[PDB]
Amino acid sequence: RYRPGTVALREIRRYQKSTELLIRKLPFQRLVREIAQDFKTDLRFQSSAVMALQEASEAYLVALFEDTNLCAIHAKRVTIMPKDIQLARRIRGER
Amino acid sequence: KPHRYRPGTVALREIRRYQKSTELLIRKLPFQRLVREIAQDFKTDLRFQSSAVMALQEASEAYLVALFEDTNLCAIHAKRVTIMPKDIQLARRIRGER
Amino acid sequence: TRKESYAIYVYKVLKQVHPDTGISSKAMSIMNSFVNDVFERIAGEASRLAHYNKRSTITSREIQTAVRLLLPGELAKHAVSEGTKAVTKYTSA
Amino acid sequence: TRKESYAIYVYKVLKQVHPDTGISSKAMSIMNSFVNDVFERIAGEASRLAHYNKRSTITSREIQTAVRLLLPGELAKHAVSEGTKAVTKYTSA
Amino acid sequence: AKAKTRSSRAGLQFPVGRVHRLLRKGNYAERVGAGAPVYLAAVLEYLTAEILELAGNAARDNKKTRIIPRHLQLAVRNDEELNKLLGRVTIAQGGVLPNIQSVLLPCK
Amino acid sequence: AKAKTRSSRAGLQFPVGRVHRLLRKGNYAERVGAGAPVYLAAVLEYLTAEILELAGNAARDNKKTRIIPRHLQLAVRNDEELNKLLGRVTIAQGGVLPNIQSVLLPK
Amino acid sequence: KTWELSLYELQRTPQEAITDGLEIVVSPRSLHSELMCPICLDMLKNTMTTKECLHRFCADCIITALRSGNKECPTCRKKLVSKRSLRPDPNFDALISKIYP
Amino acid sequence: MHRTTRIKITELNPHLMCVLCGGYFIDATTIIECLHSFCKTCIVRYLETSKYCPICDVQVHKTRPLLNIRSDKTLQDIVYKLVPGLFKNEMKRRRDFYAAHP
Amino acid sequence: MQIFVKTLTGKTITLEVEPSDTIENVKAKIQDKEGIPPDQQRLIFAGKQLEDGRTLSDYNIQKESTLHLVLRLR
Amino acid sequence: HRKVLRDNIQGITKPAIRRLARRGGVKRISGLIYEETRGVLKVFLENVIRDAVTYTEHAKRKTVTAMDVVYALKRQGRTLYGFGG
Amino acid sequence: RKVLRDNIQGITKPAIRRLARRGGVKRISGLIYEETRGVLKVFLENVIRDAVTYTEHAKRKTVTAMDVVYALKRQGRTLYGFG
Amino acid sequence: EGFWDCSVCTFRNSAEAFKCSICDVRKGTSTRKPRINSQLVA
DNA sequence: GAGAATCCCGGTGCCGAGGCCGCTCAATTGGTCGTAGACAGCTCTAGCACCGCTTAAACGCACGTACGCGCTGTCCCCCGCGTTTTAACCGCCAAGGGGATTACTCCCTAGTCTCCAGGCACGTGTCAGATATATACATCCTGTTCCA
DNA sequence: TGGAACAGGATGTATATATCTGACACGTGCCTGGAGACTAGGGAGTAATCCCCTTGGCGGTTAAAACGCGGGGGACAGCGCGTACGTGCGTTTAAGCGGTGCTAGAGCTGTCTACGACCAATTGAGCGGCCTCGGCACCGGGATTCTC
Ligand SMILES: [Zn+2]
Ligand SMILES: [Zn+2]
Ligand SMILES: [Zn+2]
Ligand SMILES: [Zn+2]
Ligand SMILES: [Zn+2]
Repeated sequence: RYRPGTVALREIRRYQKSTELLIRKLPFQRLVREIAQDFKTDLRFQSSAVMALQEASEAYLVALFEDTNLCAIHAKRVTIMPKDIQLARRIRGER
Repeated sequence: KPHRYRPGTVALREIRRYQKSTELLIRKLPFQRLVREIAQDFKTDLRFQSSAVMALQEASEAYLVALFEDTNLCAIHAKRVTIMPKDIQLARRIRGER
Repeated sequence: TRKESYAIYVYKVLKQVHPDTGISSKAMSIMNSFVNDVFERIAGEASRLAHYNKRSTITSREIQTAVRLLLPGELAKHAVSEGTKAVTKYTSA
Repeated sequence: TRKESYAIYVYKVLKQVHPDTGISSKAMSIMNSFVNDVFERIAGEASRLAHYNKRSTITSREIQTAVRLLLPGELAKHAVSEGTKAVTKYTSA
Repeated sequence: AKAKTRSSRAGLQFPVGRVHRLLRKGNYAERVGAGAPVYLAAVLEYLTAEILELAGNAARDNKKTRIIPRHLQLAVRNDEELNKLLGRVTIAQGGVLPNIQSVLLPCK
Repeated sequence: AKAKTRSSRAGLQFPVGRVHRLLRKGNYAERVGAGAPVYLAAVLEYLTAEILELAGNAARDNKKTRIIPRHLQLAVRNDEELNKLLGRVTIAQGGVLPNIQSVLLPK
Repeated sequence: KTWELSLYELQRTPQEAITDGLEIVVSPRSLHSELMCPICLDMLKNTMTTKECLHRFCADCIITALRSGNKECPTCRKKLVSKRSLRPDPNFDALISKIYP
Repeated sequence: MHRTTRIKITELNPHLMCVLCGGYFIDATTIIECLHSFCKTCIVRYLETSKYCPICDVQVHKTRPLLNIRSDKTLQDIVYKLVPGLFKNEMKRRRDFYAAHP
Repeated sequence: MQIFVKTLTGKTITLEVEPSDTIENVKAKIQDKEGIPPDQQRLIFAGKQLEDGRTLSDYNIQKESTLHLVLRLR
Repeated sequence: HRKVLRDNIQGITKPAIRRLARRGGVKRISGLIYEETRGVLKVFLENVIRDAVTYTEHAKRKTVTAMDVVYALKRQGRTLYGFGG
Repeated sequence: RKVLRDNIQGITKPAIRRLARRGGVKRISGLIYEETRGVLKVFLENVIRDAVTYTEHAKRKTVTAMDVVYALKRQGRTLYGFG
Repeated sequence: EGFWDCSVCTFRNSAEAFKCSICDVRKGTSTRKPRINSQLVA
């Protein structure tokens, strides 16, 4: 068996070499519809609109995780923890 | 021995005073000379209104104060009380200026 | 030449709200800049809406939607209420 | 109804640069969006400048100044060079 | 034919006519409606009234009688929605809100 | 007389006439000068050629005779000036640049 | 700064051109290190010169090197941003043209 | 492997001359905005009166044209190796100039 | 007879209290079940802060009453 | 005709969050990162969808379109390419 | 006019300390001064370049507070109080 | 005018007070009442 | 408890905030006319709901280990204070550069008409490329071996 | 006894070929948007003039910057432990695919009508200039508060 870290590095390389989506389409669609229900009842959605929402969400989360990793390395650790996310968002100005 | 304040008390006193105050903290003539020298490269024989350099100074100090707030937050995150160039660089990179 | 500004109207509103309080020149300039900036933001949003919907005219509906897009929460709600009340009063009289 | 796009001209430029290279539909859509964004940015900057200087016309000077304001460094330099060359070629006819 | 201002017609303090002229001359659309200036003036007046009320409270809490940029900054940065609206705006001669991290403060 | 296009007159591949129409109908100013569209079309053509060349280079490098959004993303993000121009822009199906912090590497 | 004319340079007369009917002979190793492209180590072709450090490279060589990574000059480690930092050198192209056809 | 070549010097003299002084390249510096090479003294004397290139008339710099000129050891060695005798003539000139004024 | 005490953290705690009980007993069980020191507690009801020597029947506090708690560090 | 949709954020699974973190270059992940990420994504989606629905309602339509989504994202400073505009 | 060289030394250490104190900083290292000088130089370079571009397009030779305001607004640094 | 009721802690403030005597919360506008998610107990 | 900082109070001055008056130009009122859009009608397409099947992926559990989190010790580098020095600031003067305004005229672009070909919708053949299969190379780890 | 070096098995991965295929690139009809001519009216270029404000210099007066000193507190490194996380396996869940059917609603077309641009006359609202008296900056003196 491999020591911890090798499989993580291989996964990092694999997912940085490819460009496909990483979130399940049907759960994402259900979440989008549930969120949209609070604003107007009985709406309809285009598949392209759902796809664009998914692309934007994944790009935003990837950027946020990059900033979180930078914070975690700055704090002399290799594990990302929620206060890193909080600091990153506070400095970005979203909270 | 004469009166001897422990390190930090004067620091908090200055923090309170300068957070209560609202005046500019940089010297007018040095800032004006720096502005003119920087402006020398783009055009030659330029002239400046006084309000222009006043606005420039206001914007500069506002930007620096915000950057120092972010640097302080980074320093506290790194389990320290002293700010450092690493903190400044991390703050700027997260802000997106580098 | 003349230089138009909002100083008189700002002073009227200030006297309506706080009858016994004055305002300095720097504060009045800040208020004028604030009003101009908000005006520009709302007008730009309304123009973009009208261009998006293939319309040639800007209406109270576009202004209302721009206000909803720009102002947050309770501010947008009360601004919409005041705008609707003013439009109704102007149309009735 | 017909919908206009820059696909034909993008293909012309692509064949001018890389004779044996093709482009996919998603890439063409991305290029079209990029061109639209740049056009909108430059036009907005030129309009703002013309309003600032109390002018009623948008000219090559406004376009050049907007390009200098927007594009960074070498990109702005080469864009200004190409624009001036094209303008002088057009007017020398 | 007595002249009655549109601002008095709609019960507003703001210049409906001037707002209409600025909308017409601003290159926003080919034409503008009739209620758009009234709506925009009402919104501007409401925002101004909110700001002025908060600033006046802040100022006379300090026991002064003149609104100053410090009072304006205090009102804006202390109202949450106003601060969100003006997040990217810098007020001249405003200063900063007093706040010190508790870690820096000594305790028991 | 025979109609000669303004694009051919100025030696450009982009639609000078269409650019002029968009400028006129875009509510940018009351009047639009005659030389304005030529400048803008030339600038757009130059920028397109720059990116298209980089995209083509990446495409043939990967041995892909066809440009894809991955190639466009690589070309844009590998150049500092283009990246600064498109800093707030997201490219669909673009992925990310291969980059890992050295501290994360095995010792 | 660093451009003030020296006591020699401020009044030096031009070196007279040699208009006599004489030929010049060069060995294939006379200009070796002067014409070697630092990347491919071969005779220069389609030469490109950096703006800041004035270092010559093969066009394809420098394009590939910059695409691969390490956006600094391979000779002096000075950073260059993109292709826009280089200019073509038809002077050197013509020179090698007559020197080694 | 190239062979040893013998060529007429009048063929490359026009492409090796200096326009401003009419002499061979001595301390050759190039303008980088258009990559145009001249003698250091020639270009430094010209640059104090004009901000445009003598050849193609492109603006060298907006304020300080001296900021975009670089001395080129490449073309330096190019001339010293291509043309025979300039090195000897030149260093003899420096010695006989410095032989009387120290 | 039960009462409800609301804290600044949005926490509503139910207490079993008698109308004849004095506030000394009230804050006694407050410390007992929450650990809040007596000196840090301030009680607000009917727009007035309760006086130390008064009991509930003076304030006419009835069933299902809600009293607001304010914490000030000493 | 639908009644109510619930626990759809759960559909954002821990393996998916790990995949996103791996693409971001993260080597080691704690335990609360999943909940924090779910909250952040919910907030972002709420804002974008609110803007898009406002655009759609102004257009007097009953179908949310990719153009509306693109316009909302551009208004928020998140310009997106490839879906029109 | 004077070459006017070596002016960014005038932003002095006490001034940087005062700015840090207004920002809420308790302890400062020794290199923060050089870092701050570099950052301020970059910021001023950007703003001055934009303002001078506006002024040159206006065909004037005097930089105005309105030009500075326009440059800051373009950069995203909207400033109130100067018109 | 008359005494105004606090929104946060409901203790009746005098017309001349613009911050609450107990919770020190700034008085809100006649239309918008001040919220609670600003600070904590300590 | 001694000592330095800062709030609380009372005077004083001075300058600018607010009120008042004159003018002029821009918002009102009135009418006409052309077209933007509001409404009704129709079409057809693409969004929603449903089915069954297959297998990819998520879930749950166990185990080992490596990394986060105190804890201690040391030493060196900011902090606070006193003394010297230096140049910022304020008040004053003087000159002329150029920003701001006005008047004339001229030429450049909007608007209209007519003509025609450039580009868009539509249809179709062919090959670039995803996918499948097999293989040798680069990583990785544990168990074994020789030297300290 | 451990610690550095090495060999062999397992696994991911780039490399070499064959499948077939759905999207790319090309050819065609035509119709709508772009080009050629011409007029006219106002935006803008050009020249002249005024005076506002920017630049440059001078002399005191300190307020603030610079330099040196002693020392204590904080940054950094080494250590130990035990807890949370990575890796692997087996089981369960439901997502993705391909197909069917229905119909709500987006999109296009005709009409006709009310609404906004444009032009004239005008008169009152708002801007420019002036003037004065009270609110705030600074002054000094106690009294309270925070540190060591
Ligand atoms: Zn180099
Ligand atoms: Zn080479
Ligand atoms: Zn040249
Ligand atoms: Zn020469
Ligand atoms: Zn309260």
